[PDB]
Amino acid sequence: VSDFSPSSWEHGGYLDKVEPEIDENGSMIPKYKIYTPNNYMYLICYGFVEDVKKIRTIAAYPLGVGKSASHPQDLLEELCSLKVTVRRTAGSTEKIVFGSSGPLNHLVPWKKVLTSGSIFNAVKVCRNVDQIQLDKHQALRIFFLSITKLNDGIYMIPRTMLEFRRNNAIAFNLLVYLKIDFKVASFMLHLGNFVRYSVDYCRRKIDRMKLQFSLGSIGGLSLHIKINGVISKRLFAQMGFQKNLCFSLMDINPWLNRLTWNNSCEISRVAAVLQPSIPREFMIYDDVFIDNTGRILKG
Amino acid sequence: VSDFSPSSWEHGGYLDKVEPEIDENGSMIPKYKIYTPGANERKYNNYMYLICYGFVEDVEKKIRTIAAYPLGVGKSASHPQDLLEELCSLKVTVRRTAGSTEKIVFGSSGPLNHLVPWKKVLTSGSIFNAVKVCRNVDQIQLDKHQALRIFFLSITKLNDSGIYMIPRTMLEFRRNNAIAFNLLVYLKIDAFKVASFMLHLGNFVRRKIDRMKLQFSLGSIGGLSLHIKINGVISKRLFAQMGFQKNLCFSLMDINPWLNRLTWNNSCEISRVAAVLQPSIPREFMIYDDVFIDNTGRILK
Ligand SMILES: CCCCCCCC(=O)OC[C@H](COP(=O)(O)O[C@@H]1[C@H](O)[C@H](O)[C@@H](OP(=O)(O)O)[C@H](OP(=O)(O)O)[C@H]1O)OC(=O)CCCCCCC
Ligand SMILES: CCCCCCCC(=O)OC[C@H](COP(=O)(O)O[C@@H]1[C@H](O)[C@H](O)[C@@H](OP(=O)(O)O)[C@H](OP(=O)(O)O)[C@H]1O)OC(=O)CCCCCCC
Repeated sequence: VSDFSPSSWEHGGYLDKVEPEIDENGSMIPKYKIYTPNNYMYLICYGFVEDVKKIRTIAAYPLGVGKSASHPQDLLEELCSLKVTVRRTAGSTEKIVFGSSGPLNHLVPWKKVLTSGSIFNAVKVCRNVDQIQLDKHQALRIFFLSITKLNDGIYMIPRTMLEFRRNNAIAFNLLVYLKIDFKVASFMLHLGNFVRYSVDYCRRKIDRMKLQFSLGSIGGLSLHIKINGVISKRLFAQMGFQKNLCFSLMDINPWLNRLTWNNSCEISRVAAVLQPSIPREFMIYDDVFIDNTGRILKG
Repeated sequence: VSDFSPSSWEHGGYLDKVEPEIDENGSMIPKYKIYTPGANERKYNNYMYLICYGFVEDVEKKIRTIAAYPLGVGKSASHPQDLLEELCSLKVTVRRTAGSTEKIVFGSSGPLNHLVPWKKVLTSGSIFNAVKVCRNVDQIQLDKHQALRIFFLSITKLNDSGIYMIPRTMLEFRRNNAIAFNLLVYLKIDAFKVASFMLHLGNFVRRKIDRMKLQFSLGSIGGLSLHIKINGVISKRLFAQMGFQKNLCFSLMDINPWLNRLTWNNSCEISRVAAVLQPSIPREFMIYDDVFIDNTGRILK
C-alpha cells in the first residue's frame, strides 16, 4: 500500500456538480459541458421529472457513445425539443423507462437509444425513484447535457473486465478515495497482475509508469488512467498504442450514485495496493445465494 | 396500485436482528436460528441454506468489523447445534482485495463431518462482493492477517419443489398488449428507516389477485429474502408453470444489494405490500443494464 503523489490527480480529478442554470430573466437555460480526460462522444442528459408543472425529482437519461461532427449546442437544442416520457416500473429490479422520441437529425448517431423505449436500473439514473408517480403521466424537461469525448483507448464495464485470478503473481490493486461536497467514499479495483519480483520492485515499476488519474462523466461518473511514463515489454505488446484505461464507475459500483447525486465529486487520494494474487482455484461467488446441490438453481 | 391487507404479512414478515449473545458470565455463546417460510414441512434430509456472521479481527488485537460468510444450500439431516459447533471449530481467514469490485475473500481450514454438504464453499477459497457480506469493508486491514470469530448461524429451510430466484434465473418481463403485475414492498428497519423496492411477478393476458390470497414473509437467504405463498386459487396455466406448487422466493441481497447497507446489524420487517398493475413494457423497448452504452460497437464488444 503506497500512495501516489497528489500531482497525479490535480489536473482532471474533479467532476462538477450537475445543476440547472438561469438566464438574465430567471428562466432555465439548458447547458452542456465537455470532459476530455474529438468525434466519438458519450452523451448523458439530466432533467426534471414532472407531471403532464409539479416537479417530482431529477433523472439521468444516458444516450451512449455516438460518432458525430455536430456542434454540442445543436445536439443540446435538438435534444431539448424532443418529447421524452418517464415511467417508474419493474423488471428484476425497479426501473425508469424513457419513451421513444423523434424525428432526429443531429442526434441520429444516438438513434438506437432515442428511437425506441429504454429500460434503465432506477438506482443508476435516479437517487429517489419513489418520488416518481405511478398514478400520473410523467415527462422529462432536460436542463443539462454532459458530454465525454472518447478515443477509439480501453473502456471497461463489468462484462468486459478480464480475469483477475492468477497463481504465482502480485496483484496491482488501486484504492481510490472520492471527496463529495464533506463525505468521503472509497473503492478498490484490480488493474492487473505482475506475473513471477518483490513488492518494492513492483513499486519502482509503477513509479516509472507516471500514472495520471482523472474523472469523466461516462455513465454519470468515470475514472480515467493515463500512462505518461514507461511500461514493460510484455504490457507494451499487450497494449501497443493504448496508454489510457477508463472504468464506468456507476456500472462497477452503482452504490456511488446515491452519494455523488446532485453533488460535486473529486479524487482526494489514490494508492497502489500490492497484494498476492487471488489463486485460480478460489471460487467466485457474485451471488450470495449459493446452491451446492443441483436442485434449487440451474447451472 | 392497490394495497394488500396487513394480515398478508403478519405471521412471517419479520427478520430478527443478527446479534451476538452472552452467557450468565458475559462470554459470547454462538447461536443459530431457523427460518422456514415456504418450507414448513418436517423431513429427515432437509435442504438448508446457511449464512454465518462473525467478528473480523486481527490475528498476531482489535475487532475491525462484522462480516457474513454465506455457505449456500446443502442437503443435511444433522442437528443445527452440530452444524454450529463444527463451524465454530474451523479456522476461517478473511482478506480484503479486489476483482472488478472490492472483495472479501474467506479461507476455511479444519476437516469437515456434519458440514460435508457445504464442502464446495468451505474446502476452497471463496470470493464475495464485499458490499453483499459487509457494510464497512474499509475497516478490514490490508497490512495485517484477519480472522473470522463466528457468533451466529442463520438457517433457512428450502423445499426443492419451490421456485427460488436470483437475477440470472429471473424470466423475461417484456410483453406487448398485457398488464404487468408488479409488487411494491416496504421494509421498516429499526435503524425507523423505511426502504422500498419493486419487482415484476408476471403479466396478465385485482379480483384475480384477491382470490390468490397471497402471503408474504421474510427469510435469511443471502441475509434477506422475500417469500410469497399462494393460499387461494390461480389459473390452470399458472399452476402448471409454477411446477404444480404455490411457493416463490427472491434473494433480495442479490437483486437489490443496496438493501444490505440499510438492514445491516438491524431488524427488518415488512410494513406495506401493494400490487402495482401497469401496462406491460413492450418487447421493442431495449434493456440497458449498464449506463455506459456504445451505439457504435467500436468502443465495447
Ligand atoms: C482490453 C483488455 C484489457 C487490456 C489490458 C489492460 C491492463 C491489464 O489488465 O493489464 C494486465 C497485466 C497482466 O496481468 P494479468 O495476470 O491480468 O494477465 C492478463 C489476464 O490474465 C487476462 O485475463 C488475459 O486475457 P484473456 O481473458 O485470456 O483473453 C491476458 O491475456 P491475453 O488476452 O493477452 O491472452 C493476460 O495477459 O497487468 C500487468 O502487467 C500489471 C501492471 C498493470 C499496470 C496498468 C497501469 C494502467
Ligand atoms: C420456474 C417457474 C418460474 C415461473 C413461474 C413464476 C411466476 C411467473 O413468472 O408467472 C408469469 C405469468 C405469466 O407471465 P408472461 O405472460 O409475462 O410470460 C409468458 C408465459 O410464461 C408463457 O407461458 C410463455 O410461453 P407461451 O406463451 O405459452 O409460449 C411465454 O413465453 P414466450 O412467448 O416469450 O416464448 C412468456 O412470455 O404471470 C402471470 O400469470 C401473472 C400473475 C402472477 C401471480 C403471482 C405469482 C406468484
